Amino acid sequence: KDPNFVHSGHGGAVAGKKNRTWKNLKQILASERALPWQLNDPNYF
DNA sequence: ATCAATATCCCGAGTACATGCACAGGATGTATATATCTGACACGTGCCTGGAGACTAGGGAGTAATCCCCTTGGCGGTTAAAACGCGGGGGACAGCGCGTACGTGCGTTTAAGCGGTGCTAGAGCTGTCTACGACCAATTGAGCGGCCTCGGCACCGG
Repeated sequence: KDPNFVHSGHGGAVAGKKNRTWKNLKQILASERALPWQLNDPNYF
């Protein structure tokens, strides 16, 4: 009745006390900024 | 130096809502054991508070003259009090509903720990240099003086 019954978490807050859904968008962009983007490389910034 | 007219207190009776006690229970006070650092105790230290001396003089203690504010007494005008009647709004009972407190679930946010390092503090002697003492020349103001003009009374004229 469902595609899968063995669905696994992708970094939720079941263990810790962080946000249950996912990281905040500001945090997502802050983490993505750490990538060694090239000088002419496109990004979300 | 008393008697009427009120007002108040005392006592008795019908009455009722709030005090005081028992019940079920639940959640906070208690007993036991562990970790640990805050504060008692000792030590030296050196800042500074307490004691006395002598000299200067600003300030206080004592006296005398006196004009002024304080206080008592007296009187006129009136603003409030006491009590009457008139009039309105405070006061005593039922129906809604929207606020306030629990209950439940979530995540953002401060505490804690550990290096890192400019950063506020203290004594250093630093040097300027405003600001406290002393002297001196500006205006402001009141207490006086000189002189002139006006007005009332005594003397002579008709």
